[PDB]
Formats: sequence, C-alpha cells, structure tokens
Amino acid sequence: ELRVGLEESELWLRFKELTNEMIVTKNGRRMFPVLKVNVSGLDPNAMYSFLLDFVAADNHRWKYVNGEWVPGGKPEPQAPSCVYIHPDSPNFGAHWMKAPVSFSKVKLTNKLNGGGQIMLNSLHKYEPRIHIVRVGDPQRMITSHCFPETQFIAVTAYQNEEITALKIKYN
Ligand SMILES: CC(=O)Nc1ccc(Oc2ncccn2)cc1
Repeated sequence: ELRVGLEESELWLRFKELTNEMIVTKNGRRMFPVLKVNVSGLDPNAMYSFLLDFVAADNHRWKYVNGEWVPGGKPEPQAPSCVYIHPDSPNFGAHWMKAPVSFSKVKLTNKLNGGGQIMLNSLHKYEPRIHIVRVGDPQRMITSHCFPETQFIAVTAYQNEEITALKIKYN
C-alpha cells in the first residue's frame, strides 16, 4: 500500500494550534517548518516525480483582530496554480523511500517574478498537497495527498507574536 506520512507532525501541530503563518515576499521565502514526508509502497524499480502545490482552504480571507484570526472579507481571485517540482525528480521509488523527501527549497512569494516560486495571496489560508507522478506512463498515473497539519495563512509579516517566537525557538 502507498503510504505518505508527514515527518515532524508534532512540530507542525505546535504551529497549527496557534494558527500557522508563512511569510510571502517579492523574491520569495523558504518555509519553516519545511514540508517533509516519508514514503512506502512505491515500486522501488519505477521512476516518479514529486510535485508540491497549495490548495486554498476557504471561500474568504482572514484577519488578526484582538489576538484572534477571524473571517476578514471575500477572497481575492485565486493565485495562479503554481506547481513546484522536487529537485530530485525524476527518480526511482527506492530513492524516494530510502529517506524523508524534503521540500526545503520551495519559496512562497506575493509577486510573479520568476524563479520556481509559489504565488500565494496574503491573509488567505492554504493546505500543502504533494503529488507523485509515475514517469513514462501512458495513463499518467498520479496520486495526491493533502497534509491538514501543515495548513497556514500566507502573511507579508507575522500577525501572532507567539508565531514570531515559535519560528525563532524551533528554527
Ligand atoms: C491522469 C492525470 O491526471 N495525470 C496527471 C499527470 C501529471 C500531471 O501533472 C501535474 N502537474 C502539476 C501538478 C499536478 N499534476 C497532472 C495529471
């Protein structure tokens, strides 16, 4: 059975319990925590690519008011659906399964200025999603997994001082 498990789930849940925030900038910012997964049940002999995208979690935006995240208005039009290709792609099943798969280099941005960046809307909530694509498959077999522990609000600056402090503590 194909199993894709979140690494450092306890660490993600500490951020999630405060409501997680990720900075977006012109030139793009790496995530903390970094999304990492363990994989079992691939064909060790087959070749696969790993893709990452971000799914809009709500039909409204968010605002931080009196130390609480609350509905903040109607959403902006959805950001272009940018996909990040894990730099190890394409690779054998055995490669993906022998050690955790880390998306350490993906950058989140609020400006379309190139560089394999992912564009997100500030004050909108996203859920990371990993796709496994089988190479050389006439059926283009793809299996996608969502990671609800890793949900965050995209921000130009931290709203929750507890998030600012958690980021410094664990990073
Ligand atoms: C049957 C089928 O739908 N196959 C498929 C294969 C690869 C695909 O490329 C892709 N690119 C970016 C994000 C996600 N997916 C999409 C779809």
